[PDB]
Amino acid sequence: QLNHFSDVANKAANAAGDVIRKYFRKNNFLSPVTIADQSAEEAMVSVILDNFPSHAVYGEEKGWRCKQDSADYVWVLDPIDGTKSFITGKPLFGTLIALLQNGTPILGIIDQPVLKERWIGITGKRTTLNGQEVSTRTCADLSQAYLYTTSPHLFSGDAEEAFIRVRDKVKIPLYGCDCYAYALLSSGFVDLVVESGLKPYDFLALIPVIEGSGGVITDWKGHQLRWEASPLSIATSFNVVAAGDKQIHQQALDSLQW
Amino acid sequence: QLNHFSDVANKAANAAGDVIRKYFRKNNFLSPVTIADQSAEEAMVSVILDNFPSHAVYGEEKGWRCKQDSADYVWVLDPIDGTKSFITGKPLFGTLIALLQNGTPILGIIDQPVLKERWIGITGKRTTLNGQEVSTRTCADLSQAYLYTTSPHLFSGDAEEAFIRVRDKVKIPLYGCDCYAYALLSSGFVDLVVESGLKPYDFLALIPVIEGSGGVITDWKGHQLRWEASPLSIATSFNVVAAGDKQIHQQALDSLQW
Ligand SMILES: [Cl-]
Ligand SMILES: [Cl-]
Repeated sequence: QLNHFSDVANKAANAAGDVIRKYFRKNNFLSPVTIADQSAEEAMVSVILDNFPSHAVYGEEKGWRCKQDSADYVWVLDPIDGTKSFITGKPLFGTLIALLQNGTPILGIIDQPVLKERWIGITGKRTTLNGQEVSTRTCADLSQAYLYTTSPHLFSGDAEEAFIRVRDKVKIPLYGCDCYAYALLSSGFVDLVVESGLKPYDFLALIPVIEGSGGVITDWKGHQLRWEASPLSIATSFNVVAAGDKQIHQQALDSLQW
Repeated sequence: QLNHFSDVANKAANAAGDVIRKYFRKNNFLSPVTIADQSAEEAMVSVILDNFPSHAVYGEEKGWRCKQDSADYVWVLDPIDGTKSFITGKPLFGTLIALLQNGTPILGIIDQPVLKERWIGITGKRTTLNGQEVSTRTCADLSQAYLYTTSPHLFSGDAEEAFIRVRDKVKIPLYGCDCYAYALLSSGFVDLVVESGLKPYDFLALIPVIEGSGGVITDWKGHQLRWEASPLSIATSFNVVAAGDKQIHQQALDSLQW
């Protein structure tokens, strides 16, 4: 069963990547990004549900869908995380696939279909990039950490104050690539990622990837980042902090003061 | 002679790309980026000067070099524009090659060796990406423009105020990829790029690329962005504004108030 979930997840990613590649970089003059997202989601759902008709699927547009009233297994998908990147021709958006068992992610994929880079996290296994194991790196102190976040403008209210406290303490704050930064963290090239306002379809896949690489990912209070997808779950936004090194993670929590 | 300059420039880029690819993503535990930069520069200079022994070369580390007291032709190079991207494993740095005749760029290359994307601007020709012509796009008003800049933190003093006036007027401000944003602008996926603090080795190659795509690139006063490389030229930093559409460019100048 487990390796069957992985095989189907990879089939889904393969289909999404072909769809996305058809539409990427077509807009130099419904928009291609909306067609691409919808068509990619459909391609993924189709192969998932053909294999697993008792499973549910969750997506931004259609919300929860399941042929039954409830499901033990829920696939939570974002064909294009990083729409602004996609729209502007920057190949650092990603396709995110998560499978949840009883509300907990057991598999996550971050796929960059232009670069042909696929990170796969599976509970029980070390995370891989294109089939090869990866690991986070150690970091001596927050002052030595390379930090990413998507944009300085995606922090509102009290969250902006909190971000700034961490931002001012790191080696350097870098910007602009959505899920891709978490992939880099999982491969040991980035020490910290701090974001505010992520929907569950844009973080659940990250969890197995990062944890299975040796990293840490929580909400800004240090609690488990969780979203139990269900017929009534609300796709609200969460604050995320991921680190390659647990000591860095704690220093970040202490600066956020959330 | 002209097509000979292009052929040699491409040879230089091919060599740099192999060197860079050897070192990219090696640092997950002299640094690889410094070895890569030095070795790539050496590879480029070697083939340039083997072909053109009367030419000069200019680089960050070694400054002006020429076997003669003066030169009509000067190659101005940056093997790795976007060192922070390189160091953190993000494949959006670029290799920049410019050839100047009497101080004016006649050829520019933006090469992304991981993505295998090469933009070439040559005076007299339309700009190409991987051999295919590209063009900028029209934009109706600054309020519709997609803007890129590397980082919010790379504006100091009065330049930060000026950037903010433009930033607040565009459709959306996006961040994080150095020369790559100018390549996207040249291909018609980005409308505006506004940066402060660019060395001449990080802007001269951009000029033929953007102009030959139909765009506009100047300093923040709208004057020609120029740097006459010479035995005594000083590699200071410049403010740059590039637009796909001349009307947008002028609206940006009016907001910068430089
Ligand atoms: Cl089933
Ligand atoms: Cl010569």
